[PDB]
Parts: sequence; C-alpha cells; structure tokens
Amino acid sequence: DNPPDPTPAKFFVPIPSHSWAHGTNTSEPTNTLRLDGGVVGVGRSDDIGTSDTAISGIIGVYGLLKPFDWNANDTGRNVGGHLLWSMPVHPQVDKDQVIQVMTQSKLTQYYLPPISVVSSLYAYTRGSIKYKFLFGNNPRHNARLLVAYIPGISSDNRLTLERARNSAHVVFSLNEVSEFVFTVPYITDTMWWPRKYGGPQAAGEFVAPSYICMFILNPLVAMESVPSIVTIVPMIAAGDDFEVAVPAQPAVGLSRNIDVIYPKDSIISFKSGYFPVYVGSWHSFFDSTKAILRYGAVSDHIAQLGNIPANVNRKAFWIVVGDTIKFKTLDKINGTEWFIPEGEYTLGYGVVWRDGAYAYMVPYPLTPLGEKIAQYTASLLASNTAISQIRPIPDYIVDSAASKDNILWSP
Amino acid sequence: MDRPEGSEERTVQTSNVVLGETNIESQDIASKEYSPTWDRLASSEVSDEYPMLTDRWLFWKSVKWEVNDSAFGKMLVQEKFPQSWVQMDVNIPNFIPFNIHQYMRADFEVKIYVNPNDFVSG
Amino acid sequence: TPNVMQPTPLLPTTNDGRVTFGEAFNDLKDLARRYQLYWEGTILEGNLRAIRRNSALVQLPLYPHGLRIQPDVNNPIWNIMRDGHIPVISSGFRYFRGGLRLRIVVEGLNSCVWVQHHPDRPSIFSRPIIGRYIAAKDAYRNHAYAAYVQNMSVNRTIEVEVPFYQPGLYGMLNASDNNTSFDRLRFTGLGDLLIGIEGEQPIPKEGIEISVYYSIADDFSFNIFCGFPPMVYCDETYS
Amino acid sequence: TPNVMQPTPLLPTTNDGRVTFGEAFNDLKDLARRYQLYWEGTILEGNLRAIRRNSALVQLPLYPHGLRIQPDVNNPIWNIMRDGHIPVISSGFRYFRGGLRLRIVVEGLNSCVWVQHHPDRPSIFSRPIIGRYIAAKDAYRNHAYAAYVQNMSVNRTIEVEVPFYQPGLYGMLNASDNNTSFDRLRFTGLGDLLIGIEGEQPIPKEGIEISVYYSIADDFSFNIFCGFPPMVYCDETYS
Repeated sequence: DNPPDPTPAKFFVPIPSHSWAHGTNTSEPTNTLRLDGGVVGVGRSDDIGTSDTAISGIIGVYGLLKPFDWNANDTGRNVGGHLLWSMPVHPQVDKDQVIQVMTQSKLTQYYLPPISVVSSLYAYTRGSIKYKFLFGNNPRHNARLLVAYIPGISSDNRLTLERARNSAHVVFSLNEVSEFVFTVPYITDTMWWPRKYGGPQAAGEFVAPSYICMFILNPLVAMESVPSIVTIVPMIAAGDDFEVAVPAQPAVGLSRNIDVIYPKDSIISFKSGYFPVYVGSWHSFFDSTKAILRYGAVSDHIAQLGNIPANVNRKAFWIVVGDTIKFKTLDKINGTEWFIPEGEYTLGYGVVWRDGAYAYMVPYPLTPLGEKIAQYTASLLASNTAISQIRPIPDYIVDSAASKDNILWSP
Repeated sequence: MDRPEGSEERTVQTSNVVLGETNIESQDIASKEYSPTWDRLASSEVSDEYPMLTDRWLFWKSVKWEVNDSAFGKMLVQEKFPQSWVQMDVNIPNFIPFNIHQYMRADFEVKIYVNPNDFVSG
Repeated sequence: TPNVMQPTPLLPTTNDGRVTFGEAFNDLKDLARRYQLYWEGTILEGNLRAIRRNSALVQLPLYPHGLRIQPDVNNPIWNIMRDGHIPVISSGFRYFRGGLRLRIVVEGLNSCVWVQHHPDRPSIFSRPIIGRYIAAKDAYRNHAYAAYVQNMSVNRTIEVEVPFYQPGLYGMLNASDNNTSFDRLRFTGLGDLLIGIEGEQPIPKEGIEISVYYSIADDFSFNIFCGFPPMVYCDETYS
Repeated sequence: TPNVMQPTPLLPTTNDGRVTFGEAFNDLKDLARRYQLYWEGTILEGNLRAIRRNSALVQLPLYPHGLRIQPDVNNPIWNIMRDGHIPVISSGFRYFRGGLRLRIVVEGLNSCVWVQHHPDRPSIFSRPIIGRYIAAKDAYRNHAYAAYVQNMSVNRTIEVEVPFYQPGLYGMLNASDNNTSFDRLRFTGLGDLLIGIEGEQPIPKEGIEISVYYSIADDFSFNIFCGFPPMVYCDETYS
C-alpha cells in the first residue's frame, strides 16, 4: 500500500541565514558541533556563577575621573565665588575630564568609567547620575562647596555662583567629612538623550543635556601644621533610574592594539589575498636575478599593490611602517661608491614597479645606503629610463622568510 | 583621648592570633562568596583542612611611602596573589602554616593597616 | 567601600519616572548579544599548498573576546572603527563557560566547503593563518572531530554552533599572546576551526572571499566582573 | 465651525443604501496600505570607491513620506506619473510613530549583499547617494547595528523591517530639506539604511540594479490630520 499524496504544495520563501539582529526572545536554529543533537547547554555549579551581565549592576560601579588640586594658600583662586571644577552632564565623560595616556603616532587611551563604556554601546540614554566626591583632607580642613545642576547649558561662558544658586544645587560642608555624593537629576525636553560621542558617521559630536558646576562658598582653610593642598577625586556612577536605549556602533574600541591608519598617505599593503609576501625572483624581471616581492612560489605570482592614491609624487619611494622581514642581498656601481655587501638586512624601503594595470614592489635594505639607492631608482623610473640602465636594483641570492601578514608602506 | 585608658578598640580573633583595630573599616568582596562543590570532582584523594593553621591572620609585608615618592598612580605593592613565600635566599617554607603539597585551594581575606597622624592627608 | 557605595547622598530631586527598558521603545535592554560581527577576509590561489586536498584553507582560533585587531587599508572596518561590541563587552569580565555560534560566508566558490572543530587543540595564535603559510600538521582535516560539510550550490552561508569542551572550571578570555602557561593554551580558547574545500581543484582566478561572523550562546556566561581597561574613541580616528 | 460642520442641510432625498466597503467587492476599504512602491535605480562599477570593502554602495535615508521626487528620462515612472500612494497619504498628516518594511531587489549580482540600519544617524539627505560620491565615514559598515546578510544565490530579494528608534514623542514626516533643527535630523527619519556587497570583487560589466520597495507597518500610525497640500494631476503630464 503506497497511497498517493495529492496535497497542494505550499508557497515557501528561501533565505540564506537566520536573523543577524535578533539577540533575545526567540530561537536560533543552528548546526551544533556536538555528539548530542538535542538542546544542549554547558553544565554548571556554584563554582561557576550565572552570567553577571545585568546593566544596572555594571553601570552602578564607580569610575574615577580627572582629579585636581585644591590649594588653600592660593590668595587668588581660593576666594568666595571661584569656579573650582565643572563639566557637561552625560553618561559618557568629557574626554578632558578622563585620565588620558597619549602616544606619538598612535591613539589616545581614555580610562572610561563603567557607566561611560556601556553607554558608548547604546545610542540613547536617560536617568540620574551619581557623582561621588572624595576629599584628601583631615579633620583640620574646613570649607563649603555649592555644586549645581544647570539644565540646558554645556559651558561656563555665562556661569557664575550667583547664577548657579538659581537651579538644582547642593551645599556640601567639608567639616570632618571626606566623602559625599551629589545625585544629579535628569532634566530634559525629551525622554531619551543621544550619546555625546558616537560611531564615525558625521563630523559633529552631539551635545549633553546639562552642566554640573562646583563653586566656593566658604574658601578652604587649613593651618601651618597641615597640608594646604587637598586633592579632590570626582567619581561617577549611574543612578537607580538610569537606562540605555538602543544598540549602536561602539564609540569606543579596545586598547589592545592602538595602531591605526589615519588619513596619512599609507601605501596600501599590497592587495588582499596577495599576502603574506616574501622576496623572490621573476623570469620576466632581468632573468630572475633581481629581487621582487612574491606571494607564491608558482610562476606569474608577483605581489600586486592596491590602489595607490593619485596625490603621490612620481619620484617618491616608500618605507615600511609596520612589521617587516629580513632578506639577504649588489656590486659597486660605476662613478659612485654605492656597493652593498652580501649579508642579511631588514626590509625598510621600496620602489614601485608598474607593469600595465598591475603594480609590484621592489625591496630595499633598511640602511642609509639603501635609502639613497631606492631614491635614485624612484627617480629613474619617473624619467622613463631604459630598463637595462636601471638594472644596476638589489640582487636575488635566495628566497626569504614569509611575513606574518600584510606589510604597510609610506612615501 | 577621653578615658584614663585610650578609646575602646575593637578586636578580631582567629586561631592563635588577635588583631586590634580602632576605627571603622572599608570593605568589599572580590566576587560572589560560595561553597566549592566541583573540587571533590578533581581529586580522588580525601581533602584536608587545617583550621587552627589556615584561619590564622599573618603579617607578611610592610612598605613605607614618603611624600617625595608619593605620586598619583604610584604602586606601593604589586605582587602575584596568593604568593607569600619568604626564605633566606630568593626561594613553600614550612616555618608557618604553609604546606609542601601538590594541590590546594582556599578563600582569602586581606587586611591593610596604616597608622598616620592627626595632621596628614592622602 | 564596595564598587557601588554612596557615603552621603545629596539628592535634590525625586528619581526619574521608571520606564521598563522596553516601553518607549519595544525591546528589553540588558547585556546579552547575539549580534553577529565579522572575523576575517579573502583568500587567493597562490596562498594554498601544492597539494590542496584535505588541507584546510583557514585556521581560526576560537576566542570569545575576538581576535587581535590588525588594521589594514584594504579593510577599513577595522581601521576607522575598532572591533565590534563583543570584544569590548568581554573586556570587563574575566571568565566564560559557553559555546559560540559561527556564521560563515564563502562567496567565490560554487564547490563544497567543510568546517571542523578542534576543542583540545591549544589556542596559541591570535590571528588566522592561511594556506601554505599555515603550520604543517595543521589545516589537515581530522577524522573524529565535530564537523559540517556543506555545498555552496545549495547555500553559501554556514551556520554552526561550537561547543565548550574544556577540562576546567572556567574559560579564560582576554588572553595574552606570545610567551607562556597551561591556562593559556587549553583553558582560554574553545579550540581551532578549520575551513577547507572538498576538492583539490584550483581556486578561480577572482579568488574566494570568506567572511566569518559570530555570536554568543545561551549556555554562555560572563562570570566575574573586572575593571574596564582604558578605551579608544573611534570618533578621533582622523587626527 | 469644526472641520466637519453642516449649518443648515437641505437634503431632498434619503441616503444611499449602505454597503460595507467590502460587499459589492470583497475587500474592506480603509486608509491602511502595505502596498509596496519603488525607491531607487541602478549602480555601475565606476561609482564605487577605489577600496570597495566594507563600503556600502547606497545610503538610504528613511522617510515615511518617501524621498524627494526627481524626474529623469531614464526613469519614466517618476516623470509621467508622480510618486506612489504612500507619500500622498502622508501629506495629509503631521506625525508618525511606526517602523517601515523594506523589500530590496538586487539583480546584476550573484554574490552576497548586506543591509544595515542606523537609527541615530541624522537624516539630513532627501536623496540617496552612491559609491565614491558618498560622504566619507558614511557607507562604512558598522559593527553593532541591526543588519541582515543575504546571499543572492539563494534569494535576490531582501525583506526586512526597520524599527522606530527615536528619543521623542512622535516622528515627523514631510520634513524640509536644506537649512535647519534638532527635530529635523533626529526626529524626522528612522535613520539611514546602508546597502553594500560582502566582497571587494569588481562589479560585472553590465552593472547592478537595486530596486527598493517599501510599505507601512502595524505599529505605524498617522497621528494628526493636517490640511491637504495642493496636488498635481498626472493626467496633464503631456502638455
């Protein structure tokens, strides 16, 4: 009995994959690489806690902001009404109010607080913010500060003590007190507030909704047998009513690798798929006696360069700006004392050799002598010199070790 | 202070040792405190506990920081925890509750004592 | 002074009206992410060994904290804006115990592709290695390992779930790279993933492009909260 | 004198017999439309940047009232007859709060295509921009944004639903174009949609054609009724 099934076909729409956006409240079908083909999840115990990824838990942790000294001997700055400290009020912290570590030709590193890092993962945000002020004083020190929350302001262009008292503020006393918190409100024309810093998409940073300012009410007074300087350490945390709206492009990145390729005319690291590279020979290039960068032992496999920008000088040569390789390589040239002793050198310079639509690279040792030889070679190619006259270019002795990955260059 | 004696000072007593404190602490816990259950799943040999020795509070180091070397970020002590191995040459010494055994595990508690004057800040 | 400690609060106002994280918007916002982000680039013929049979093309180390970022001019998604959400989320924690979901896209081929998972293989690399330049005895397909064979004629995106097979209490994320221990090679990564092509037939002239996207799983957990390492703003990637 | 006000009626007859809007015909006629209408044209190789990797080909601003109509001779569907129903329906209202459904068709390619959504991106453009001529730092794929990766070998029409993520009470439709406020860039559009190609491989000689159709959603609503702006008859497009 092989009964027929004339049951109408169903219109179905084929798709390549399941949702890439969905992260919760749904099922994600997949090919589990296990021996058990059922609903399977890692075994746990009390040694291995639940995921600690509650947003309210994390952003409640206090982060440290740029400290500042509070001198009592300063007869000018320590007066009634002076502005000691101020900054815009938002989840992320103003870059100038954060501990920074700069580096030459690298990226600036910011020690962001828990509330700021998380907020940089979401588009909008709202809620009260908790600013804890820690004072490095002893019982002898005494003062009073008036910290205010000015809504709708983002600078201190028109900001004074006698104006800050006209908004949400608090008056703290520094009389045997070393710690206190000023939980600032969330006063906004709207419900959620966009992040001040964000993913590269426009040329403008959004603005914070308010401004926090610390003023002097009764100037700090110390004594002769006590430090006149009292360092103040502002710390930030999110209020119990703090919330983050929508996931967006991180306005932050990891400081594991601070290497970057700015708009600085880096010379493009060949092409993708044409690396790793090594120094080799080419039968169409001076009967494979000279050196070029290959990407494969197979014939007709010379490393091609990517799109060289048209704003680069034709007489210019290049320099390695990243990880490089070592290679062994030329006799003395007529009229000059240019001669390269046989040995192993680190790749540093290079000259572009164009052959139609494809562009290749010619290696040069990282030596004061090699820079000048590549200098001339770059000039000879600019004047369309005979191929046979430019020949006296490093020699090919043997192959060299392959690079970890793509090698960068610069004019 | 206000008595023929000093002020009344709080006490903390463990096995064979007593610690004295005079003021209010500042505390916190590394992670959620618990009871190990997968450790018996790692060794077939019976585990051993030495409360009289392991519960003891020990003093291991005392560092001095002066004004001239006191800068924001200055690391006063940076060591791998837990490593409290002290011997005549750079060489775990059997002179204290320390055991020369292959494996071990325990929860730790660190107390920091500092004794400044009424007229300093930091 | 616990990580959350307010000694003396001076709160001038009442709290803001409570929303649920999904009310003025319609999704519940908590720190869980099955959003898929990229992991690698493209491959050409000149990259593969002379005998490309049962020889994998890619050796992918499995790290919840992603791979070690490497900026290129051919790939601006790493250079102008840093790595995705996942590695910045894992940067504030110490341990993990779950598996990872991998979505893999192979575009320049219409021939069958394989993907294998090696749990016990020591994860001592922070970057994927391709073809000839792969260490020998690696990128050789094994017999009794979790795998999935897929034809590109039917579907050119592979979705698999890599399990958690570590002989330990936790899984360590944010592992250092170059010089050891016994916790950095067998307790950090889920292992290695090998991607190869069923045939030994040469790669098309245009070459093949492999984009690996990944996400977290359900049995996954960020166990211990650590301090956040200093970050870098993507907005300042032009000066 | 409310908008509907009859001071003194002189009705000579009884009313016409009531039909339901679906009786002498079989559908219920009310003002709700999930009818899909076009949004853009085709792209060639010479339009894309020198390094077309993780670089989107199209920057689509999301407007319920459609894009700013631009007549061409290559495209008569805009020239002989004006834009579809949707932008003429939204012309009689002021605010919206829902998401939009997008159906996208890519015909000259058999390689993978991506689509990403940027809610918080300010919608300050009234026309889509392509390749090289796109503003820099735009048409760069982001990491943690709602997206959908699809292979054209399986299906060459992408259907996605763009959500409503605005930090406000309403969403403004019929927004002016050229010179601002804070309501025209973050409260008008749902954001921008980026369409790119997974590979950096060159575009076929014939080029690729992208037709984007869209419709309204269920959580969508035309909140406040405004007067109708003067219309143009399509029937008089020849004299």
